[PDB]
Amino acid sequence: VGPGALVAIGFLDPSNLETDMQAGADFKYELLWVVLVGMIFALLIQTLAANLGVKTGRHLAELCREEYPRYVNICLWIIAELAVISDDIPEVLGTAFAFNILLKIPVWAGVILTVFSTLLLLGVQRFGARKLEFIIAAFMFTMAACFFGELSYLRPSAKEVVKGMFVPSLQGKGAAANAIALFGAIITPYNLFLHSALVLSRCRYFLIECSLAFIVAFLINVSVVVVAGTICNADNLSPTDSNTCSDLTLQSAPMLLRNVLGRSSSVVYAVALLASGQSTTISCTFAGQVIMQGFLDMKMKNWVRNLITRVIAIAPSLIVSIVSGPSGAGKLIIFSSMVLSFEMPFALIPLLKFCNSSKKVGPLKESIYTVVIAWILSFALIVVNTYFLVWTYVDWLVHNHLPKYANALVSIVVFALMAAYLVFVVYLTFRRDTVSTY
Amino acid sequence: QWQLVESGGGLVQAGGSLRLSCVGSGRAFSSGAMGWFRQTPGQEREFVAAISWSGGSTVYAESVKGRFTISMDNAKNTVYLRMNSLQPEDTAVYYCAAGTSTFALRRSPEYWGKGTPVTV
Ligand SMILES: CCCCCCCCCCCC(=O)OC[C@H](COP(=O)(O)OCC[N+](C)(C)C)OC(=O)CCCCCCCCCCC
Repeated sequence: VGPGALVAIGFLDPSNLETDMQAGADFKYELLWVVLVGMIFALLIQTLAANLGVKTGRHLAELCREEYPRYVNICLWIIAELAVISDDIPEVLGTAFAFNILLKIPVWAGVILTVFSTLLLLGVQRFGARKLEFIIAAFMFTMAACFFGELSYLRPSAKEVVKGMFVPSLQGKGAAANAIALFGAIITPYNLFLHSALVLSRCRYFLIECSLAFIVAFLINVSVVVVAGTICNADNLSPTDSNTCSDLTLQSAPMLLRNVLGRSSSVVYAVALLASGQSTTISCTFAGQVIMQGFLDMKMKNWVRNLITRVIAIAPSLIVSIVSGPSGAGKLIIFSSMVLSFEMPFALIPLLKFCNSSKKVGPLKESIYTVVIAWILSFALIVVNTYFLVWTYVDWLVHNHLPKYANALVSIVVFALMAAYLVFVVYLTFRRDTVSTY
Repeated sequence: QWQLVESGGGLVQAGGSLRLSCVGSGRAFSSGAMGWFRQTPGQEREFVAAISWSGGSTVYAESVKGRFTISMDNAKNTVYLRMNSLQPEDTAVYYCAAGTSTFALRRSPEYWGKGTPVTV
């Protein structure tokens, strides 16, 4: 008898595994706080979304379309579609890596096989409903057992872990990139559009269960970060271990669990990865359907939407795998998480605005403290994103670009795009678009 | 041009206090980590120190800790290593190195340097 949840499954995508492995292998227990803040954020926002439904009976998508003009709503839909595609790129890459580990076929073979097997997975999901729940619970239990055993064998320094987890510090540009990647992979803005739908059907105990699921997911994520950080860094390593830790794709993870599985970790880890990727795709299909059916009301079959998303995701993932090997796929997973974090504000600002706005939410209002905390966190996230973007662009421009004829054009284009992004965020933030009500 | 150029060290007697400066240009190194490595006449390269852009991240080598103070000037994009209480065991060629974080530089430095000999 286990009252499991699907939120932790969405928090254990291959994107989360890749971002956690990178954070642990590049900054030891330095970005643990991002996992603590992100989760604390990711839960809080979700709560608001759920509460919105209970107070309105309509998804965030319907309200966003109703209270905004045609062009703003179209741009929001484009942002949501980009968010779903960026989420679905890691699933394809995760499953391709699982196939590479298991059947010893190249990564592009994995991506092609995942495109072929999306239909079979959809059919299986249609056939069984509790079997999927048991599969996700068993996968979560396997990941928890494997990583907790690995952690116990490792025995890291508790003082250093606490100092890294409760003392935020983005010590370096690379740390900023990995912190943004972790925020993207944990916050996952598109899920808001999905989560509201989960309450369209019709809570201290429900909140307690959600908090338990989130605590399990956060414990697993912290365990992955700590295990990667301790094993990759340690004090003395074999040259092979250092070379594997340098890149550390999603297919070199088996090196992590070798202590607690004994050279048999390849099969178990590949199975865990494949199950996690497939389950994340299953969950995100509903989110894509809800986005499509809310932002424009254009009804689309779930299987058709899933096929379109998987093809659009395979295009770039397959191109990257062909041009670059597993390291390229890892870079693409991190980039997809970064894009998710970057475009989270567009799907988060309307939620907070509608929660505050008494007109749309009616007499019922969310707790002022939670709304203020969410607003402050969202503003901090936007500022960190903009600072990292300006940082990387400036460093590229100052000395990394040789030509000068196109330097002015590139600078103008980048400044125009950044100004448009900031102007859109400011329009959505310090401006009221309220021409409706409950 | 893009390069890293260690400068200093020379030769000292003991408690050398030698203050080695690594200057990097052409790739904007002072955003991840800018650390050092050492290699004795016959041996493999070893970690000596590192520092991140934030300023407090210095991770040292258990062989030498509390004697080397590493500071980073971001604006000039330079990494300074102060060696105090020097000893014969530290005789070696020192290589500046730059990475993507103060721990990745611990293992695989993206960019290396020619290095300078420090003899006691
Ligand atoms: C929304 C406004 C966006 C407008 C675009 C402005 C940013 C342009 C940055 C130039 C990148 C560059 O020049 O490359 C610099 C870095 C280098 O990284 P590296 O790992 O060291 O690879 C190079 C390895 N070397 C060193 C050996 C050569 O690239 C990156 O780290 C990835 C940048 C991700 C930025 C997020 C992109 C998503 C933007 C869209 C969000 C909606």
